[PDB]
Amino acid sequence: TTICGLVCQNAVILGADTRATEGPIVADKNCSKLHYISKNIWCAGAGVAGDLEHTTLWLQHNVELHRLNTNTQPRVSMCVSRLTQELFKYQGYKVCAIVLGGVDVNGPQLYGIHPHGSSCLLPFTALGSGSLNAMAVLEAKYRDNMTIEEGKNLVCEAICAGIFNDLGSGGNVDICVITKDSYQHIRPYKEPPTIYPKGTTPILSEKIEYI
Amino acid sequence: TLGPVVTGTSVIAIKYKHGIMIAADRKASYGSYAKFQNVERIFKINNKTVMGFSGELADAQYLHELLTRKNINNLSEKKRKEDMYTPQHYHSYVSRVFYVRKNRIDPLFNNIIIAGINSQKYDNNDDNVLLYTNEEYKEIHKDDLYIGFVDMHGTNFCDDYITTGYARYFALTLLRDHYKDNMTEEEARILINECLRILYFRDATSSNFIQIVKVTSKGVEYEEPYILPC
Amino acid sequence: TTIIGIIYDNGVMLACDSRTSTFISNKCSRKINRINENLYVCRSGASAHSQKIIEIIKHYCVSMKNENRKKGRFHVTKNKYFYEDKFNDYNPLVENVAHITKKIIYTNNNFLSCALIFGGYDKIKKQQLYAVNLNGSIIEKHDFAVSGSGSIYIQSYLQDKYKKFMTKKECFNLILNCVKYAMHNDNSSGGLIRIVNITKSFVEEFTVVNTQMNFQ
Amino acid sequence: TTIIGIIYDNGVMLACDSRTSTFISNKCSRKINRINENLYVCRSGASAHSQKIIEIIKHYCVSMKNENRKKGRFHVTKNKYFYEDKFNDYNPLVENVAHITKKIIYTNNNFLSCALIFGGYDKIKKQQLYAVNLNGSIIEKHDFAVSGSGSIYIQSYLQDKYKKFMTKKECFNLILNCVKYAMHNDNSSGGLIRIVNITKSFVEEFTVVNTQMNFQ
Amino acid sequence: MDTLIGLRGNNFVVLAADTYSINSIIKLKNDDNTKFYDIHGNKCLLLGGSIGDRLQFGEFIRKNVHLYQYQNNTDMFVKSFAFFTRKNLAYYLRRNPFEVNCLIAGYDKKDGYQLYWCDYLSNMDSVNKGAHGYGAYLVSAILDKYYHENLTVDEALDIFKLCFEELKKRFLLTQINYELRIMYDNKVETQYVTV
Amino acid sequence: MDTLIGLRGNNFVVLAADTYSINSIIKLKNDDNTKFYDIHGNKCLLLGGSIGDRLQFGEFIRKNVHLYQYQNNTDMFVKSFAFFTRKNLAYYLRRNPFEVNCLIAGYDKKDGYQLYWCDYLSNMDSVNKGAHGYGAYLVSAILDKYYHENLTVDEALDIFKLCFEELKKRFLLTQINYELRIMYDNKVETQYVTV
Amino acid sequence: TTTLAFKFKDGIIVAVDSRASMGSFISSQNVEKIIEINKNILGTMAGGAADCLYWEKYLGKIIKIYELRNNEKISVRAASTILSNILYQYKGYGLCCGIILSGYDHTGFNMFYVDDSGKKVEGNLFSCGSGSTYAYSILDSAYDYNLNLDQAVELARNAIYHATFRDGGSGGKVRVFHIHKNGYDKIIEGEDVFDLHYHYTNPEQKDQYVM
Amino acid sequence: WYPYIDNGGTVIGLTGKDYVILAADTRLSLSYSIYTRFCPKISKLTDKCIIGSSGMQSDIKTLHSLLQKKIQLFVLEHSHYPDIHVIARLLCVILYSRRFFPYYAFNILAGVDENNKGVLYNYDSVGSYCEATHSCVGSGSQLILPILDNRVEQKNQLIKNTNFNLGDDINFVKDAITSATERDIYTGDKTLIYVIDKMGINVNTLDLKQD
Amino acid sequence: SIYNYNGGCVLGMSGSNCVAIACDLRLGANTFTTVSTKFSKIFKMNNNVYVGLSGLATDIQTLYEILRYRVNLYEVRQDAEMDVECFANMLSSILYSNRFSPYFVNPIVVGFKLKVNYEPYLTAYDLIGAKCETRDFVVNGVTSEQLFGMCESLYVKDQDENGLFETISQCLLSALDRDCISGWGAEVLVLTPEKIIKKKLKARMD
Ligand SMILES: Cc1ccc(-c2csc(CNC(=O)[C@H]3CCCN(C(=O)COCCF)C3)n2)cn1
Repeated sequence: TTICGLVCQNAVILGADTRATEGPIVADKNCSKLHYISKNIWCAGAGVAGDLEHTTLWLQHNVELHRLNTNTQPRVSMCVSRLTQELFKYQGYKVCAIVLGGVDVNGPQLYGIHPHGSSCLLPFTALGSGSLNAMAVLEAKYRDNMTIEEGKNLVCEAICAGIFNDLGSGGNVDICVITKDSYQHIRPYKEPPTIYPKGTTPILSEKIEYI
Repeated sequence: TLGPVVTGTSVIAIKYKHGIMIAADRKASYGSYAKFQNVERIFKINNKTVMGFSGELADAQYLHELLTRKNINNLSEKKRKEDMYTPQHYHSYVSRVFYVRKNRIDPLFNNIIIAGINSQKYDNNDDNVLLYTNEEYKEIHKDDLYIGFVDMHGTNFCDDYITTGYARYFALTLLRDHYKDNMTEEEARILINECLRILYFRDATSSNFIQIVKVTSKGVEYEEPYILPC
Repeated sequence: TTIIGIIYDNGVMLACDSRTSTFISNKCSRKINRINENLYVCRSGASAHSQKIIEIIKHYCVSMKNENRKKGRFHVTKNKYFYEDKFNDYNPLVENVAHITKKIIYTNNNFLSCALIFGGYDKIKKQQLYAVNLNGSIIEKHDFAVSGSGSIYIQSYLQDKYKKFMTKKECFNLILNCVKYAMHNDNSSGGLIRIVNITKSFVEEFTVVNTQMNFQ
Repeated sequence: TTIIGIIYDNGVMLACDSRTSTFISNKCSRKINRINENLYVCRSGASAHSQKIIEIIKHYCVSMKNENRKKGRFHVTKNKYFYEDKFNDYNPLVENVAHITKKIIYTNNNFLSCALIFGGYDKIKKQQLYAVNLNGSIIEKHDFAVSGSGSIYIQSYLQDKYKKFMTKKECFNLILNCVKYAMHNDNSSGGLIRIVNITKSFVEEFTVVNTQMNFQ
Repeated sequence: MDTLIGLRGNNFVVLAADTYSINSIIKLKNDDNTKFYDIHGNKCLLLGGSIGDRLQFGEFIRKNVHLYQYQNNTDMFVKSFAFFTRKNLAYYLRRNPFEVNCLIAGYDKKDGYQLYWCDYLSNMDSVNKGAHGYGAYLVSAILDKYYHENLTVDEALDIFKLCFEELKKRFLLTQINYELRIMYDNKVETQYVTV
Repeated sequence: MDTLIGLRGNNFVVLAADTYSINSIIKLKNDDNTKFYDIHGNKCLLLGGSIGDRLQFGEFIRKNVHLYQYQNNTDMFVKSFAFFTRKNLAYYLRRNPFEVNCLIAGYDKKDGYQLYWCDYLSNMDSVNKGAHGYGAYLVSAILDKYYHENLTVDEALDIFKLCFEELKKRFLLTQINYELRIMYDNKVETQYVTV
Repeated sequence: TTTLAFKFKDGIIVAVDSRASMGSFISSQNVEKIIEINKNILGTMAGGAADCLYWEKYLGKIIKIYELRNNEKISVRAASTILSNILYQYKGYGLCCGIILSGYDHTGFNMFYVDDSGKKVEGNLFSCGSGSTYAYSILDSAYDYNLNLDQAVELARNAIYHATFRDGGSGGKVRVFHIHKNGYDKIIEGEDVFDLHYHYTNPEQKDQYVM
Repeated sequence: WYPYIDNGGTVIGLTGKDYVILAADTRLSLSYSIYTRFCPKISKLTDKCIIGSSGMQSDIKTLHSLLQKKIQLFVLEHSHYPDIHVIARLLCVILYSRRFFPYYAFNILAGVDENNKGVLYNYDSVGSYCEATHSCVGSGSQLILPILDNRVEQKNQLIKNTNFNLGDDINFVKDAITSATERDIYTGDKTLIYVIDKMGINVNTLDLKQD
Repeated sequence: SIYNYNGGCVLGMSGSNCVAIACDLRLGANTFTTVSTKFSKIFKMNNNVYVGLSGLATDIQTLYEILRYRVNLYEVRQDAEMDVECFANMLSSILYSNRFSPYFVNPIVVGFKLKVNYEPYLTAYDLIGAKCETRDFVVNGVTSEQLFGMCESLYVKDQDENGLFETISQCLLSALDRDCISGWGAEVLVLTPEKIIKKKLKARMD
């Protein structure tokens, strides 16, 4: 898997590939790894798929509950705090390496969360098997002030590097641009038979039931 | 050799218009201890073959001694410049060494890059070979340039550019994204320096004290080691 | 990681590198954390363990500071902050925070691997250095404290160059040189250097970019 | 154990502690061994392994020195001894002995855990320092070499105080202070300090009693 | 090591088990009475595995089923009985597992004669012919070859005699004593077959 | 699992062993022929253990002893035979050992009727009555109770029948087939006892 | 694998399946497990296919040399002893061979069971493989020495069928050879057991067969 | 130190009436990274016999070089080129010679014998082998073998089409390798297809996905 | 290795206004002994929701009982059928509630999302609830690699109920014939908004 994120002017760009693997076998060709936490907060994950998915649902719903109660725009700091507390409560297990981006009152904030409960504020990060290739691209080309278009191009190139250099990564390129006002989730941002004769398969019995 | 103790980090090698350019930092480590920082991790085998290593230093030095003996034997039995062993010969020799050690569960804990020029058709340096003392560069076809990778298990292959260690992730991405045929020396240096900067930033075992070696129509040139500009 | 603290005439200087993890997962990390306006702590060991310990200690420090408030009235890039509490009336003592940290770390020391260096200033004992060690043993240093895989290389160096009553300038120079040597020798430490200087009235944070030139 | 070697103009200087083994089995052990009149070596690691390696290397050095002899004629307690060979005619080269040591240690590096520092003088390369590491990798140092559990603490210290062309007196002071700091910080090193000074024409052997005073 | 056999027809169901209580390398008994657990209502739980686990699990199931049949004043259905037993075995599977193999047999007016095969891991299924223990490896095939849905009880008993003969000749443990339950004609009959 | 029994009297010696050849949980045969090794000269080596080890060790010993008796043109003494066998077992004890239990029986004019008990470790001793295998734990005591030095061969065979009965009833492996060697009156007889 | 052999009035019947599998994956269902040692002796393959094949061909080589040297046909007992002695020299190396050598020699029809452990059990009815227990049960329940060639073939075919039916590691095609005084004959070269299930157990073929 | 690594990649063999097809990918990979996108797996043994192996690349290359050495020595000694069957027995013996430290290389020996019929032998690491009409070794073998069984055998289809030609088989093999590349992370990049018929060996290339 | 004890495989596919769920019928023991051949792995939750459970047989039965309990409660309390997507989410959460001591089951959910429009709905899971929604087919069980090959090579989009039946049955049978511990009969269920076709295929018993 390859997930990456970076902070551009007044926005956060997350990107991810679209492949899930049951080991050597490609189990899903169009999996979605960018996860909606709140309107201004998104997350992407690597590790045990069930852990990522259910931890993300838990965080999303808790954040919505908090927003309803406090009538205040959620905070990336709150999300990372809850996530770290939950991940630490389990002594390492429930492995979830998460790139958590958002835009709040304190601007665009990107965090990297380790499975053991450690968080890091970052300008750009990558996680997954293809993490090193995405990091190579980001390091080589990243710069402090970039437009949303430039951020999207950099994210796409990094994810493509991961896809075409990591065997565990492949498929489409999902990206999401989160701003303090809204988000756009470009799901397919980039996208790099026999008909048997009727009655060929023998049967032993047939039962017809009409609903 | 139960495991690596003194380790050398990434090595990069590429083909450019005028030959082979191989870069490696001059650092050796003792675990997380940067104990040596002026170590020569690229070895000249003969006028047209050079050797880069990653991993244990003792095993790399043993292999370098073996290849030095082989080069001296070849020079002793040499009569014309075509009798000199090519880089491909030395690559096959190193592969056989690693395979035989794999069959004895006594591996060398190294990844080796054997690079050079396979042809005697671009110069006459080996008509009178000099071992103790050191026009324009002649354009060399990329087919006459050899770069061979070998790993602990003996996995041997060749390519237009090779990387070892952490370079196989960071440097290799840039190389595959940007490498092109018939590159000038300036462009090759720019690309390799960008790769080495990434490695310095993301590899804890890498150093910014670099060693660049060129294998060209005028033999093997060892550059002045330099700290990475920025 | 390399975390160091040095006591000079009119304050205490904490310094740290920023490298995290043979792959450098984070090359710009915040190892010196601001527990309180007058009290900082440097982290080393497991990042998750240390970060959660800091969160707990910040919670306890907020509680302590709030409870202290008595009733009624009385009477190279740098960032400088003054203390909002001018007379240290309600700021929790550095020793109190360091010792509650020691208690927390010791109670759960079967799996918490965290080494901390507390630097601070209170009106009782002025400027202070405490070292909360791996297994939960606090030691109050009066000259300097060091920790991390990179601070072993500078030990002798530091011991040679330390003086009893440094000036701010020379203390800053010494701590910077210590961190630079530790980064040079230790592969597990590197990146921009973060320094915090705590004094009677203010705290200032410096960020330093670095390079080690020596013609030995 | 702490073994160090420094290079000053007109000579090289080896230094070592003498503590052996949390029980000090031998508090005065000879680590700097005299391979040849102009060539000494410092031992570290397993005492038995290093001692046997030294015995083997002395055997080989005697063989080499005898075979070198061409036919015909030509032309603080200190102990000083001039070289019997005035022109280094038959004295084996430092590099030769160090490299055969590396070969021996590498061939049997599955169980031989020995780290050595060779200091010497021959007419080809003048004074030389070589470091033979754990698995049998030899590195020729041109400024200084260090090894042992106690030499880690002085690294930065040494790197700061070394100069390219130290004099004999200041080099002696530097190496003595290095060893003293190493023993102060390292529990596995201590006892009287043994220093050897190898030069073009003679070798001196100093023994130093020590104490680490500081007002940090 | 406890050989259990079960056979189900259109008008009968027969359970069978060797009669051996074993302790280490010694036969405690050749007349075991801890494998069959008759449950009022033409139900039978045949248990294998270690004797203590057999006793505990069988008695737990038997008393719970009788408690159900007394409180409600009705006979528990054979399918309900079998799935209750499988549920109870699965509940302990991960806490305090009874290492017991099970053949649940019974006749009911709703589903006829029923034979359920269940293993110590609680993998249960309805079958027409089943076996448990090492002896299974030497009897199952026989049951497969000589079975037809319209067997008479006497033919079933002859097939059981074939199985016992193969267990005496080819099975490593020369088992010779067997006890048989024969539910049919609204009656449960006990038989003892030697050799 | 290979029960061996040996009994020695003033005027006889009887060896006995179950006739099962086993492979996993199945009896390959109910009439084995790999435990007894008759050696020319009224000698017999009864081996227990694993069939491969039994075959290898027994045939090695048998051909070495016959080679000795042909080269020298004489009959090896039973004591010499037994101690040669123990020596050969001990030699391989520390190099690809044969895990074989041994009873050596014979008759000589020098020492009369002779029985020797030897374990896979090659701990050997002369005995009057011995056993090997798990069945030993159930037969040795019987041999102790009903033995006297002046037994007739027929009384010895009745004691062996007692042992076989106890091996059928109490031993977990209901062993029923046994083969007996009876050396007495200069003749060596083979007998087969079922049940 | 499920191989079996039994001796009857007219000679020997040898039967085998043809499945080779690597764990739970069926790699082949056309394996020839009955190997010809010489013109009169047949062997089977149970367990390690490479070990059995190599060592049975090696035994064939030894037998051919012996026959050339002594101008005589070797006996089944001698060949079985040679195989067992060779397999014992490799005790402890993990050889997994279960072989039944059945043939005709000057002493009549002979059949021996030899496994990698060194066994040399002689008998007149044997079975090897994961399905050997089912084969033994079926054969014992209906084995008679005076069966005619057709009856013996039917019995062997039915036993192999039942073994393949109850055993996961057995299946494919049933092959039945008849060893007589003048060699051996492939009575059934190969018959897919798919037909045998719907001949023996579910002939009406109007519903799923219930076990 | 474990002396075995699996470099991935797939080889598919398929025989016709008088032709044989061996199509193998060329990607060489370690764990989740790619050594290279072109490392040929198929070696030419003689003008009518080739070998393609999957497993650990160094073992495969040494085994292929040894086969070529022994075949050339055989030609120079016995003055005729070995048949595919001779090569097959030779390779079986070569593999079993390392029975206790086996080559980690599963092999497919394809060729056209003297009688101009396609021959396909499939081998596992320790030497066990069998002739086949369709085979597949490597990471994608479990994905592809059922496709070959459904197309070449049609065991479970009443209406059967049997007339196949070389072009149809080549397109079928291309589809099979495409599916393997789609579902196997270790399969991809360029694939080489060798077709052996009376005129000899013809090599074609096909591009596959690069992720 | 736990999944090797019983074997089994389940396969779901979708067409045009139709959806097929098939499974093998074996129940084995100790990975090689076939103890039953009528052990169906397909369970009906409601007319529009079917589940196929593969893995440990005891875990399959326990999970089916739990799912039936939850679905019956939901439907009675709402007086309406559970939506297929809601059932999928509930199954995921039930699986994940046992993350550390899981039911060793690899379920697939098949059915129709009602919008009337009947859109085929398919999804697969791992033992801890990690779910993948897929638009063409889903596979679970020991035969997963062979089934993925089959549905990769042979899947045709938008097939009518007969075409879908033929394709899914061929895929399942061809995959099973290469698997030792799965097979012994095949069950196939083709749902269309009006009816269900249940067929038992004539399969190998090896
Ligand atoms: C007697 C016999 C029967 C069949 C075979 C044989 C050898 S190959 C083959 C068909 N194909 C497979 O069985 C694959 C099944 C999955 C595992 N396979 C791999 O290749 C994976 O390993 C990667 C590196 F080796 C082989 N049948 C050999 N002798």
